[PDB]
Formats: sequence, structure tokens, C-alpha cells
Amino acid sequence: MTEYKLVVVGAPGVGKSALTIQLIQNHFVDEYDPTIEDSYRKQVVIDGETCLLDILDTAGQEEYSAMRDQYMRTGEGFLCVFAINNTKSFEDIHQYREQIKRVKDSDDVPMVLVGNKCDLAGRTVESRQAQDLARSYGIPYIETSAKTRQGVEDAFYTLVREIRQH
Amino acid sequence: MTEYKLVVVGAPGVGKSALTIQLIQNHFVDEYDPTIEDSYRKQVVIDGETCLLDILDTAGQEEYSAMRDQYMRTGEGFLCVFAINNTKSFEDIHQYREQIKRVKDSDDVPMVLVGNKCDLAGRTVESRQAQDLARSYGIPYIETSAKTRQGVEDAFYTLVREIRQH
Ligand SMILES: Nc1nc2c(ncn2[C@@H]2O[C@H](COP(=O)(O)OP(=O)(O)CP(=O)(O)O)[C@@H](O)[C@H]2O)c(=O)[nH]1
Ligand SMILES: Nc1nc2c(ncn2[C@@H]2O[C@H](COP(=O)(O)OP(=O)(O)CP(=O)(O)O)[C@@H](O)[C@H]2O)c(=O)[nH]1
Ligand SMILES: [Mg+2]
Ligand SMILES: [Mg+2]
Repeated sequence: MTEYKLVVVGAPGVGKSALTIQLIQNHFVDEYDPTIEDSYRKQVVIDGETCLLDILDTAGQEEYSAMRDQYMRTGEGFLCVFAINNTKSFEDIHQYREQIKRVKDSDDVPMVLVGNKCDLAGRTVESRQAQDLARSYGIPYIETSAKTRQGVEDAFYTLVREIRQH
Repeated sequence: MTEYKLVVVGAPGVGKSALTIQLIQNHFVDEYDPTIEDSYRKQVVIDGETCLLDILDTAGQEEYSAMRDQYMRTGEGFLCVFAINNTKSFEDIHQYREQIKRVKDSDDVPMVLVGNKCDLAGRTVESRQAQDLARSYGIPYIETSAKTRQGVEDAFYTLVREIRQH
């Protein structure tokens, strides 16, 4: 069956893992539990197609840089996550996007911009400025909460459909 | 606030109304109740943006043709619906798409291809052939059930995001 190699990237603490586990395990993780590298494989049906989601959950620290080019070159689509309560994480997105273009040799790689933690009241990144960013990248923007499970499947399925039209 | 003029089109009986009412009224209509013209307006928040969905639910009969160019020229985005248990409705999609391109003077209008009734076991249209169609149109394909509410918000929100990147 069709397999789709999705990679979840973003600054430390933005909720990369919480999003992935919500999707795979249908629960929200509230623990402090830094990722080195985690892999998830799940048979799903998306718009009638039976496919396997092969998801690589990454670290965002500078440690993981070398290890980073390796997984970026094999990923077919990337979830670029920031936290809406964290302006530095929003600004970091540009760093991840430009590394992915570098290793993929491509101005256009299947990508979704994900503003996570949208359940939180103390937002410091406006949805309008994340939406102008995404438009300038020519990619979709989707706001998610791993807590309420708002937007989680939307963010992942949208990325799969971007890979499909590539 | 931003308003988005969405138009729902497709052959008679495909579930145009059932999709719209699921979204607006959160119930599934099982009655035989042909549409002439229905309008729905709903304030929603999609990816953090406060916007008004202004939805025009249409008829698919040849009656409604003249009335059709009128609403197609004011629509910003179109849901093109067929039924997965109805091969003639799938084949009709080409007729609706080409009328919309005609009136919009455009090879690319924001559009989503929606295969409805995906809860039904007796499918006559494979998801693979609807997906090749959609790719040849350069638009997303999304399978929905107005009955189970599978894919309903996905189909509408995806169309809004297509309008946003246009
Ligand atoms: N309220 C709220 N908190 C969230 C959300 N998603 C993640 N969190 C919280 O933020 C913290 C970090 O989540 P985690 O999933 O571990 O993030 P990470 O980006 O994967 C961290 P690392 O880069 O080290 O791998 C956790 O306490 C988690 O519960 C969300 O949508 N809402
Ligand atoms: N099981 C199933 N039946 C559905 C679904 N959506 C619509 N139907 C059924 O199909 C019939 C037609 O639905 P309706 O929403 O009226 O379709 P329409 O395309 O709007 C009809 P008209 O073109 O005349 O306006 C109804 O009996 C409705 O309950 C669906 O996802 N699943
Ligand atoms: Mg993590
Ligand atoms: Mg109707």
C-alpha cells in the first residue's frame, strides 16, 4: 500500500510529540518528556485510500542537526510546528524551512505550517501573521490543539493531500 | 470580517443539502426535499481567523442553468459533490467544472472535489479514479458522509484555505 513518510519538526517544547500521540494513541500527554527520535507507523484510510502513515517525531535542539539532514532528505512531507504562545518558536520556523529546502534541493516540498496550543488564552503570535507567513511560503496554515484534539487530523491529512498533489 | 462565498454544486440527489445542514445545523437530513435555492450564513473561527461562511446550496437540475451562471460568477469557491454510489453523478462533475471555468473566465477557481455518501457499502466509483480526476484538475479530493459527519468540516475548511491561497 501507499506509504507516506511524514516528519514533524519545530522548536523544542512546541508540542510535536503531543500532536503525533494524539493522532496515533488518542490521548494528550502532559508530561515533560524530551524526544531524541521516535517513529510511528499506522494503517489508516484517508479519502478512501488505504495507506500507511510512517511518522518521524524529531528533536528541535541543535544537537540533532546532523541527524536532521538525514531524516529531512527521506521525508516526503513535513509538519512545521510552532506554539502560538511562543514567538521565538514562530521565528524559528524559517530556520527549519530553509534547512529542508537545502537538503531536498527544492523550493517546494510538501509542508503544512501548524500553530499549536491554540487552546491557550495567552497567545503572542496572531493568526494573521502566521497566515501571511504561510502564504509567502505557498503552504497551508492550520491551528491545532493537542489538548482538545482540535485540528490534529486536519493537520496530518492536509499534509498527505499535499504530498498527493505534488 | 472576512466573508467567504462558497457554492455547493453537483448532480441531483448527491447530498449537497445534507452536507451543508450537517455543517450548519449538526444533524443529518434523511428526507426527500429537493432544493431550488438555499442560503446559509454562519460566523465561524477557522485557524484562528474569525470569518463568515456565506453558503449557497444549489439545485443540479437543468432548470437551474440560467440561475446557475449568476451564482457561479459570485462564488469564490465551489464544492463539487458527487455520490460514490452513483457513477453518472461522478461523470457529471466535468459538466459543472467546465461551466464554472466558463463563467469565471479562469482555468483555476478555488474548488474541492467531494465524494459523498462514503458510509455506503455499495460503491461504484473507486477513490482512485476520483483521485486521478482531482489531480488532473489540480484540486483536492475529499470523501465525506453527511450521515456520520465524516469529512464534512474537512471539505468546507479545505475550500476556505484554497480561497485563502488563491
Ligand atoms: N495546553 C497545551 N499544551 C500543550 C499542547 N501540546 C503540547 N503541550 C504541552 O507542551 C509541553 C511540550 O509537549 P511535547 O509534545 O513534549 O513537545 P515537543 O515539541 O515534542 C518537545 P521536544 O522538542 O523536546 O521533543 C508538554 O507539557 C505538553 O503537554 C497543546 O496543544 N496545548
Ligand atoms: N447514507 C447517505 N445518504 C445520504 C448522504 N447524504 C445524503 N444522503 C441522502 O441522499 C438523499 C439526498 O440528499 P440531499 O441532501 O437532499 O441531496 P441534494 O443533492 O441536495 C438533492 P437536490 O439536488 O434536489 O437539491 C437524502 O435521502 C439524504 O438523506 C450520505 O452521506 N449518506
Ligand atoms: Mg517531543
Ligand atoms: Mg438539495
